[PDB]
Amino acid sequence: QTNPYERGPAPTTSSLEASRGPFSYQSFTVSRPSGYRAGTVYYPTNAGGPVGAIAIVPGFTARQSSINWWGPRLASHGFVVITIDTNSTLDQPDSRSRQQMAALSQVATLSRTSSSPIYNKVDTSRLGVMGWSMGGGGSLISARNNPSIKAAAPQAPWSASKNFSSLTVPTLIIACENDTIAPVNQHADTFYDSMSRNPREFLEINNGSHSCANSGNSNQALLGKKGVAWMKRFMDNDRRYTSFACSNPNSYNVSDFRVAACN
Repeated sequence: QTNPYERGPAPTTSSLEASRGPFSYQSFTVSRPSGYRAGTVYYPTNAGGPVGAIAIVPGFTARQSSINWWGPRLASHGFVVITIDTNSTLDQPDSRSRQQMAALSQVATLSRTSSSPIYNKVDTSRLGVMGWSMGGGGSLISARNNPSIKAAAPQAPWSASKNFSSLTVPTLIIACENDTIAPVNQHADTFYDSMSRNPREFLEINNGSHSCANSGNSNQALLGKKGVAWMKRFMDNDRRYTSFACSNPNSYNVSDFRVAACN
């Protein structure tokens, strides 16, 4: 069979490194956020069918601005994205996971609400999780707790829980070589090395500080290509993105690349 989740034309290096995919996007603020503080929903106006939904959580003391470049980037390729603010900026990773799932729950209900810009735009069975630092650990925790999640792509993850051996959710860990907040060999390395049952990839930005994948970063061409490709391959089962998702980028801006069980 045709894969009914395929959206957009065949990807290219340049179409993926571009700021924007083939779809127009708009956004709205969530009026009455349920179980988190605030949310901006990015969506394609014209994806040619329902698309999956991704919730993205900031790090400790941070807000939507740290992680919201992902909103337009992913929405323009055919995803509905919610970037959230947490109940408290001091929330820890387990709390962030709960709020991440709550945000996905509300994206889903809004997609079933006739009032909403995203009415009928979402396949609420196809969800992804992303986030920075403690929001990244929350994404791992979400994936651990809920194996039906299709994909995880946290960045510079921080988590006091170290054991993700149970993960079957395809996970791309974005890491920052010189991270002094969520040091790679105490966080990202440990998380990755615990995994064995899931498609997975480790993409570490050369000399990256803790904020190496945040809004305004100097590696959007590479990071955006990889994040979109991962979400396409695993959220849409879209085999046109296997090579993009699974390949070594062979970039000098990558200090360490690892991959396993990726086709």
